[PDB]
Amino acid sequence: SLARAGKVKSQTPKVEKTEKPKKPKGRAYKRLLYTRRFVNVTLVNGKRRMNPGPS
Amino acid sequence: PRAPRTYSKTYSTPKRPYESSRLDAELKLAGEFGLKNKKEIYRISFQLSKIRRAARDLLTRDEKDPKRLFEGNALIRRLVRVGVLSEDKKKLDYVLALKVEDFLERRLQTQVYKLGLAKSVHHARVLITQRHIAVGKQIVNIPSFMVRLDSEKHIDFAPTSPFGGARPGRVARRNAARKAEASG
Amino acid sequence: KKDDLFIKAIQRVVLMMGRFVEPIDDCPAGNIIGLVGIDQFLLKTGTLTTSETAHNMKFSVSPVVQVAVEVKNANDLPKLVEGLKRLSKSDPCVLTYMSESGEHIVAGTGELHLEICLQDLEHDHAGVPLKISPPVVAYRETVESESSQTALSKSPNKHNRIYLKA
Amino acid sequence: SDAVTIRTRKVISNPLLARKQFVVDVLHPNRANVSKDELREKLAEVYKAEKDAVSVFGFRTQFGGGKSVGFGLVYNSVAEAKKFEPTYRLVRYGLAEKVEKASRQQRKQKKNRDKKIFGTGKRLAKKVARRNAD
Amino acid sequence: GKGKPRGLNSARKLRVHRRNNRWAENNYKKRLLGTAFKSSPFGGSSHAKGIVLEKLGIESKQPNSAIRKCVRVQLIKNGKKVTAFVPNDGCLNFVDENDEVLLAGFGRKGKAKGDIPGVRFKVVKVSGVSLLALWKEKKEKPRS
RNA sequence: GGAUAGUGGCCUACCAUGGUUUCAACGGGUAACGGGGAAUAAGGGUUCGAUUCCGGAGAGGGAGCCUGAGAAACGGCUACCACAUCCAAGGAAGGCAGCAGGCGCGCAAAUUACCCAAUCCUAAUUCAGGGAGGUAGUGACAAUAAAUAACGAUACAGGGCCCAUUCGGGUCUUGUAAUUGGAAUGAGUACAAUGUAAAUACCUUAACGAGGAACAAUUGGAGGGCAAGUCUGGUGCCAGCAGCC
Repeated sequence: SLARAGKVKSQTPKVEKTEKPKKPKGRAYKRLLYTRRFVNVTLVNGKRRMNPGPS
Repeated sequence: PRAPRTYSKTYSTPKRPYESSRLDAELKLAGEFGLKNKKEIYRISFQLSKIRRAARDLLTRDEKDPKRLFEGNALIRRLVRVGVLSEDKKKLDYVLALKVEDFLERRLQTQVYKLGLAKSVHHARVLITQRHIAVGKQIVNIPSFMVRLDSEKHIDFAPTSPFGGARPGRVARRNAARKAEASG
Repeated sequence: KKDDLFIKAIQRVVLMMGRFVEPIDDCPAGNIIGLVGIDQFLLKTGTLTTSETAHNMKFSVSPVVQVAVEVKNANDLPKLVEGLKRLSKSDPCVLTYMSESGEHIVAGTGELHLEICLQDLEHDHAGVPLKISPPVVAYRETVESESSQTALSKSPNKHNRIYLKA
Repeated sequence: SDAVTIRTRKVISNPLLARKQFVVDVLHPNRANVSKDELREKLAEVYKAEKDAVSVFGFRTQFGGGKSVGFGLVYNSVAEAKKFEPTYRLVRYGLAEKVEKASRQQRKQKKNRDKKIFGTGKRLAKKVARRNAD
Repeated sequence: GKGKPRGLNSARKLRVHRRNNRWAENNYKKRLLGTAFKSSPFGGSSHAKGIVLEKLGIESKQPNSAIRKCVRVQLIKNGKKVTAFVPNDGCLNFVDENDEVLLAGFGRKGKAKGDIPGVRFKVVKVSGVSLLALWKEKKEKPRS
């Protein structure tokens, strides 16, 4: 049946964007990278993880 | 009819742009010295590429050749003029040992920090793009000024800026106007 | 606000003489004239001003007959679309639109419109042979009693039973 | 207006057409720029030629302000300037008047209209006028 | 030794031998024979517009049991029957019928893209409106 | 021997049967004007080169011709061919691959604007003319640089080390804050000046010009190569994803 074009696309729920102030970009983005990756020691446990799931 | 205008790119992307061995060290460099983009730093790699190539085919031949000695003597004069090369090494070997930092700390973005007038590389950018620093007698707007080992004896604050006199400030005057209006 | 405003500059103003158009440098504050170079995109007759605000300035027998047009030649869809668009451009009172059929039904106040657009679509902007179709229709359905007998439904899952009345 | 300190550079004189060519550098702290009207006669009292006989063009402003570099030109006498200086600059100074004219197409339209007509057309004019009359 | 001659005045012998050898390239051959010009339905063109005539329900190969909802499109300059593939979900109704779509390649340079056979080209624009922008609800497709 | 301004089968009357060729002749195709060059890379090399400079061919296809030193000229003509305008029905007027602009065509390509002010050219010639040309308008073809943000003070969490007066201060720090504060210029406004044939563009600079609801930066991916989830909800060989597996 060709009528199922984007069938799941229609069945998907409706979720809207969440309010969030814009992240600084430019040299601030490079600055933001440094302050949370290398000098920061929060995630250095076994592999220097940076997007870990809820454990 | 018109004479074509010559142009040439000053940057070159590496053959492998997708690997974790280099992005981390490159992220450190941008954050440390405060560079907005990273097209500039491949430009620096391009800067090292030309001199290394110019040095590579200069040493391929023997000594005492008239063009080789001129190109060698002319070259080493440039690096000692800008300051990326020390004043006690002119053996045409150290011109091949330059690494990425040596052409990057000479940037005006770091000279003001070395003078203690910025207190940070990012605050230095807040003095550069908003014309609050005059590396010479005239104000400039270019972070990559490539000082020539003589600006430090000539560096001074911008004449039409705070800490250089001749004006109190723009928003400082605006705030004074608001205070005067509120007081009255 | 800009609704249908464009700021194209005047190309040239002329004064037509029985289709023998001659160039004109400038025109007075009156009298009818011919103008070219700024028509380009157009939907209906309007006017033209120069100032920011510049405040400025129905016919008997409405279109009645609707006739569908389908081109005989297969590779004519861009040609047909262009032909109908410039036909609407050249016709100040036509009201053609896609409707349910989607073939850009031709309207007109009388069969003389059909007669003129015959030769129009034959040897004009379209310039292609085509055939006419009976006018499109739109018939609905309804009910007028109270479901004297009950309803039922059937499926592979026979356990689904529905009992409704209309 | 704060320490204009006008100063010339590379001044050379050629009696071929009685002019003195030089490039002038002016530094004007605490001032946006200098207009042409007062810029002309400040060379009059330093060269003793005339207020309006001097001529100045260009003066590109360096980035950041406070300094302008360009070409300046003084003239021996006024009468020389009328038949030496091109008339396209006297209109800027106001010495001469810009000749009123239409765009370049009107001259082209006029030129071909006379081109397609042979002779003065004075004899052809009334002959056509009579022909249209009857 | 080692096959090819190594003579000082033998240049023309292995020059012509080179010419026959590079004749075997896939790149050398169809570049001059004009297969992309005389046999391909694009005529050396990266993109081409066409008119959709009807749709297709071609299946896939093993081990996938699915249909890609392919469509049939006719060119203008060349004029031969050509199959096209709908890129994203829900765009079949936007390429239903009588749409001046534009064809584009798959990146395979003249062979099947994936698990859907009989297809070599895809569509990205419809009547001057791109399919991806409409999929992002950025623009609208004119009905007629 | 003719013709040319010239040598020459360029042509003519006669004589001889010859000239080239596997050292690639001749013929066919060329999405073939050539070169100077461009892209790509240690080197070698491959592809492209209509396109700003030089040398060739064309003004729709040939053919013929005057003037003129210089033309087989078409913004000069003559005849045919296929288009094609005006007819007051006899006739006359034309070849945009010149500058703009239009249609058909195509994945594909801008204004029917201003000026000879510049670089020059032409003529009887300093003065006049030149869609040669320059300027402006559209323009994310390609190139260079570079905004969208920083800095202090409070609440946590830290490193060397001082008292060894208990887990008390932590004096110097580096980050997270439903924390707050001043200074700072730019984009956009432009009084004014320079600019420019007149302007429109750049810089300078009276004055207006952030507190994030603000002056809002996107294109793709997150199994492998290819760095980027064993996070949540929905579909369940269906939709689909996927250049490859």
